[PDB]
Amino acid sequence: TYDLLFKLLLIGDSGVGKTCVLFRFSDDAFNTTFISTIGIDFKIKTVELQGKKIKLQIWDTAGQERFHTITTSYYRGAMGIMLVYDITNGKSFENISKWLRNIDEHANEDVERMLLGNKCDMDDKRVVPKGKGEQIAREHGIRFFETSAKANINIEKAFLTLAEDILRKTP
Amino acid sequence: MKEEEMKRFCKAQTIQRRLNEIEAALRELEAEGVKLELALRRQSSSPEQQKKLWVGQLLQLADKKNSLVAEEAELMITVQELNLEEKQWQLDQELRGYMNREENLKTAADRQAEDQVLRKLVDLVNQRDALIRFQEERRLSELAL
Ligand SMILES: Nc1nc2c(ncn2[C@@H]2O[C@H](COP(=O)(O)OP(=O)(O)NP(=O)(O)O)[C@@H](O)[C@H]2O)c(=O)[nH]1
Ligand SMILES: [Mg+2]
Repeated sequence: TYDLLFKLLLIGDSGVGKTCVLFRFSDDAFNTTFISTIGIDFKIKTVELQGKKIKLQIWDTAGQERFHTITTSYYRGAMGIMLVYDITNGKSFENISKWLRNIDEHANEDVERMLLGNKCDMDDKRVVPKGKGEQIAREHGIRFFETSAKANINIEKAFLTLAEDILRKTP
Repeated sequence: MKEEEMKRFCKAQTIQRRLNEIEAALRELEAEGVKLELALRRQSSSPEQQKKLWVGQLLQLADKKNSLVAEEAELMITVQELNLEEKQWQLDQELRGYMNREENLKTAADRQAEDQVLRKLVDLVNQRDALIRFQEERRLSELAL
C-alpha cells in the first residue's frame, strides 16, 4: 500500500525539541511539558512525493549522554539525519560539531544530513544568529532550516525536503 | 498525554470489532461459493445464460474475498503494533519511576532492576522495528507477479 520505506533519524542535545519537531510533523500538535526521551523511539508517517507513497520511519534519539551507546547503534541504518540545536541554547549549537563527528563515525558514508535550528519562535531570547547556522551548513555543504515546533514553522518543509533528497538518489 | 493510553485502547477495540465482522463475512462467502460451484457442476445441462450468471456470481465473490482477506491481513499487523506499543508504554512508566528517585536512596538491586527494564524497553522498540521490516519484505514479495 506504500511504494518506498525511508529511515530517518533525529539527533542533538537533550532539550532542543527533537521529540516536539516529530510530534508536530506526525500529529500537527504541540505539547509544552518536557517528557525526556528514554533511550530510543520511532514513529511512522506516510507522505506522497512525486506520485509515490513514501513510508517514513523516523527514529527519535535520547539526547542525554547516558543513552549515547544505545543511540549509536541506530546511525548505520539511517538514510537521512536531522541534526537539531536550539537557537536560545548556545551550547546546543557548539555541540553540532560533535554530533557531526558521530555521524562521520557511525553512519553510512552517503547519508543525507540536514541542520535544524529549532525554537525559532523565541527571537527575544536568541543566542545563536541565523547566520552562524547558515555558515556551518555551508561549510559542510548541507541544508539548514530554522524551525519552530510550537508555531509550526518549516516543520513539514524540513522533513519533505530531506525525503526528496533521499528519493532523488533512489534509482 | 495519557490521552494516548485511552486512544490506543479504543483503536484496539475498534479493530477487534472489524476483525469479527470480516471473519463472519468470509464464513458466509465460502458457503455461498461452495453452493454455487455445486450448482454449476450438478446442473451440467442448464441454460448457458444461468450458468454464466453463476460464474459471474462466483467472480464477484472472488473479488469480495480478496478484498476482505487483504483488509484482514493489514488489521492483524495493526493489532500486534498496538500490543507492542502498550507494552512499551508500560516499561516507559516503570523506568520513569526508577529514574525520578534520588540516587542516594537506590540499592544495588534497584540499579540492576533499572538497567534490566531499560534493556527490555529497547528490545520492545526493536520488536516494533521487526514488524516494520516484516511489512517491507511482504511488500517486496507481493510485487513478485
Ligand atoms: N518555545 C518553544 N519551545 C519548544 C519548541 N520545541 C520544543 N520546545 C520545548 O522544549 C522542551 C524540550 O522538548 P523536547 O522535544 O522534549 O526536546 P528533546 O530534544 O526531545 N529532549 P530529549 O533528547 O531529552 O528527549 C519542551 O518543554 C518543549 O515544549 C519550539 O519550537 N518552541
Ligand atoms: Mg525527546
